Amino acid sequence: GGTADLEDNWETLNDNLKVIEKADNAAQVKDALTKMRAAALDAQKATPPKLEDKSPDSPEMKDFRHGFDILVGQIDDALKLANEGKVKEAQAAAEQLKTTRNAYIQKYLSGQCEVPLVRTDNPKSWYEDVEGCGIQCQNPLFTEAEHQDMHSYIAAFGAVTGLCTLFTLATFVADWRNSNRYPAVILFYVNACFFVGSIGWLAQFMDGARREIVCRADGTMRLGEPTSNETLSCVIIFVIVYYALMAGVVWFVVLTYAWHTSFKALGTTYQPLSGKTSYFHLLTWSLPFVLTVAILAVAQVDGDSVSGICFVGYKNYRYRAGFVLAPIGLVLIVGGYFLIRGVMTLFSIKSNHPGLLSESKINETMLRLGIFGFLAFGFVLITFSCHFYDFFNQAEWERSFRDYVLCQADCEIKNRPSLLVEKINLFAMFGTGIAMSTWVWTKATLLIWRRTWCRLT
Amino acid sequence: GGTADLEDNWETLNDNLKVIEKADNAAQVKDALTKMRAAALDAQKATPPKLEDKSPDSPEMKDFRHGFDILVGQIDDALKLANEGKVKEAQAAAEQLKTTRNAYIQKYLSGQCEVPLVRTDNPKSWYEDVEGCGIQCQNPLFTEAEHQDMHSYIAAFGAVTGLCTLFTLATFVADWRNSNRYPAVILFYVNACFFVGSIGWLAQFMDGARREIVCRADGTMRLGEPTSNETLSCVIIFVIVYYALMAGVVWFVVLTYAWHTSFKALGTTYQPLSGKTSYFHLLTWSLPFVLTVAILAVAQVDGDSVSGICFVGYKNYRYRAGFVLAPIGLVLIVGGYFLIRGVMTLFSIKSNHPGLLSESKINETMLRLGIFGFLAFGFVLITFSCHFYDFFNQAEWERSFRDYVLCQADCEIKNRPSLLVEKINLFAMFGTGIAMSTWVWTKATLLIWRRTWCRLT
Ligand SMILES: Cc1nn(-c2ccccc2)c(C)c1/C=N/N1CCN(Cc2ccccc2)CC1
Ligand SMILES: Cc1nn(-c2ccccc2)c(C)c1/C=N/N1CCN(Cc2ccccc2)CC1
Ligand SMILES: [Zn+2]
Ligand SMILES: [Zn+2]
Ligand SMILES: [Zn+2]
Repeated sequence: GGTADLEDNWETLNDNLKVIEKADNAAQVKDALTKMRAAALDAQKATPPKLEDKSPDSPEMKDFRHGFDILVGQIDDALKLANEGKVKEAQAAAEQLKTTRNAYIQKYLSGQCEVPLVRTDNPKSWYEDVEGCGIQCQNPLFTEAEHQDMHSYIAAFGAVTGLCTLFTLATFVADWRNSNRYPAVILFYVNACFFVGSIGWLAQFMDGARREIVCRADGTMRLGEPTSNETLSCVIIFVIVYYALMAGVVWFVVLTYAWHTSFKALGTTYQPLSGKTSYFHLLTWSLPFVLTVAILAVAQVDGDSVSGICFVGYKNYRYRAGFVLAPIGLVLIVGGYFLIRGVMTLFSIKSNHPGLLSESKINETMLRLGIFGFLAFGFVLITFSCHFYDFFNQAEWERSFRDYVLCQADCEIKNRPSLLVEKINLFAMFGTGIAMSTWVWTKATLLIWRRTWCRLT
Repeated sequence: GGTADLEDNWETLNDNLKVIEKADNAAQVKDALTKMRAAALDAQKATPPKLEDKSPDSPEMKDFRHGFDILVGQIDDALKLANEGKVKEAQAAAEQLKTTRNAYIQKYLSGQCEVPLVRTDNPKSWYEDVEGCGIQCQNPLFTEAEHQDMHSYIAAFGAVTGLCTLFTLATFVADWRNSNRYPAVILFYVNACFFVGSIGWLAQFMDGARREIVCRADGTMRLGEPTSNETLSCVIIFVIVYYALMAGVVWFVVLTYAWHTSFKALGTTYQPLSGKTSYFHLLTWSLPFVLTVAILAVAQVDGDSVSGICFVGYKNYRYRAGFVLAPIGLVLIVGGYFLIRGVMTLFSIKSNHPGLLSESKINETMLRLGIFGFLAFGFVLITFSCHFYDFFNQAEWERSFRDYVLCQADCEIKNRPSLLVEKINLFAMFGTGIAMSTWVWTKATLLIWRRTWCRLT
């Protein structure tokens, strides 16, 4: 529709977008934008090929038209700067139009592509035998109401864990000469991990970051990352999240180990852990590193719009068992062994030395530690179960997704993943940090912060 | 959001919209529009009250923002004219902003109103005990795909009937000295009616007319028309449609009557209808008039977005039986009587005068008439059945509509009307005209049009 066809004006915008990129003076930059503005306004007068059947006042026609409202405003912001002779930054403002261009060309000049498949020229983004279509970034199995529901749940829980574990780090360093002692300082490193994990989980809430993390440049979803031309954003969120949570679950095994061995103090001033502290840092930081490095090697980092992060085994449930179920499983056997070895010792001390737990100081932090070890084991047990549910059921959910994608070209989805199971899972993973941070919710912490403010007068 | 709240900037636009209406000079008109533009742009920066939960890039946020793109463009068209000192037409361009204002205030500053009920200050538009909400114009029981499907069906069929019956009128007047003879000229008046009916049915396809016909000024649907402040558009479409189709069904009874009585010619040059022609025009034009005048009296004209016209008994199935089922029913008993009286005569002539139907001229148009009478009776029989299905089932469809409206404040509709039954109905009502127009699809018509072009050389 209009003077020129929709595809013609879109090709005009594309050609002039590339001429700005390779332009020398403001005269040619200004020339492109003023011919681009004319094109956008003429393309706006048009009717897209699969919208002949739609009303002119329809939300589709109004949104197609709106794309050119966004584009003309952006053209004007670049046109203002090009008029200001500021070539450099005018080419930078013109680089913003590529976002609108890629989204609206995809939406309205879809071609052979029908939702959830989207128009993309990147052959690595193409789905099955379908030439030129890729699976849309936004998870087509979940509604906008459910996406927004998960985002709220993660924001609320992420922010709580974030601030709780941040305070516990602050309380520890505020009294580091005193608090940097084992087995107490284990909880500091556990809290460091959940804090770093939270930052990874809350990254999606930063203006437009969720798309930058989970979508490819072409609007298709992130798959088999690390991959060429794409940004590091996906893998950075993966590394932050996966390393931080895998390190934190190792420090949990360390906690259970420390609780079991600190029974050897016998209330007495002996330090059973003395000299063992070196291995604690070697195991907790080397073990998740080796795993992370291996995931980047196999390139099995995939993104999710509902989760908002990049993770291992989102598309391949096989890699999810080997890199999530297997470590969490193994942390439960080893951590579970030391807790059983801990209770065995407690009833052995109870028989051999009745009244040795007589009131305090050392004996008080001992049971607080054993409560934390059991409380954190319980949460690891819920995540393991949630991850297992996903693992043993993902094959059918993937077959239901193929059967829907392929049909969409009534047409509905048989089964899909459980957001309740993922929220139950998220609660346990955030709850391990919330519960672990309350290690510092002592009368002594009030003293630490009283002396901290006195020294800040 | 922004400098001022959404409601504040919308109130600013409203106040300045009224100041333009009561303005004296261009300076104050120009002053309002430039303060209106600032408001629209600031209101565009805002987030509507029930859209805090929605993404900023969401289609809702993009459409809310788009309303101000439409408004600013309209403001500029009025601002261009006000700058041109053309106060008169600037106030006329400013009058266009009332359309956008009413639609977007309704959509995004909905208040206590939840779809399908819409925000309206007109108390005559308010639904049940709900204070300030009215039932939306667009039929909430039918999807945008089904609305667009009915519109296509009516356009295709309306245009065919329209052109077929237009040609038959043209063929008749092109040879009026010859063709203005009974019983043939009855088909001309039958075709006149279907043509006028088609124009009534095709009015909805004129740029934005469908809304002007079926919606109240406040965006609620047309009900109990004729009613104060509203335009005549609804009632004009009703009168055109109802009178034209009710007159056409009376001319059908006249046809059946004429076929029965023209048996009294006996091939012979006697004109049985001679002098009876006066009553034919008295009955066919007075009878639908009396009915139309009575519908406007009881004020039972309601509009429909899926049908696109205004009609009797859309909301009250009772009035639909009395003004549609009752006349169509009665036209079937009287028209049916004369067809049975016609066949009775044919077999009486066959017995009393074997070989009187020996070949032509008068005997040829006689059977063509009896085929038309039976062919048109068949179609009246389908519409009667379709109207009856609607009548005896509308009470539950209305209870399902209340139960949905009231719930919407999952939530779905139990049962709704049948578009197949209405399309079957439409086919028969359009088909009566299509079949009736083929009266003129004779070898003789080619002669008429050959002599018409010769006289146009
Ligand atoms: C990723 C991911 N994505 N989603 C997820 C979220 C929303 C929608 C769709 C999917 C979920 C629920 C996860 C869970 N990851 N695990 C949780 C267990 N943790 C180890 C661990 C950490 C602390 C305590 C105990 C165990 C590893 C990461
Ligand atoms: C109005 C209306 N609205 N709708 C309708 C259309 C779409 C959706 C929802 C509803 C329908 C199907 C109608 C039907 N009206 N009758 C048809 C019968 N005719 C008398 C008649 C005329 C010629 C031949 C035989 C009979 C009176 C008007
Ligand atoms: Zn002992
Ligand atoms: Zn817009
Ligand atoms: Zn006889």
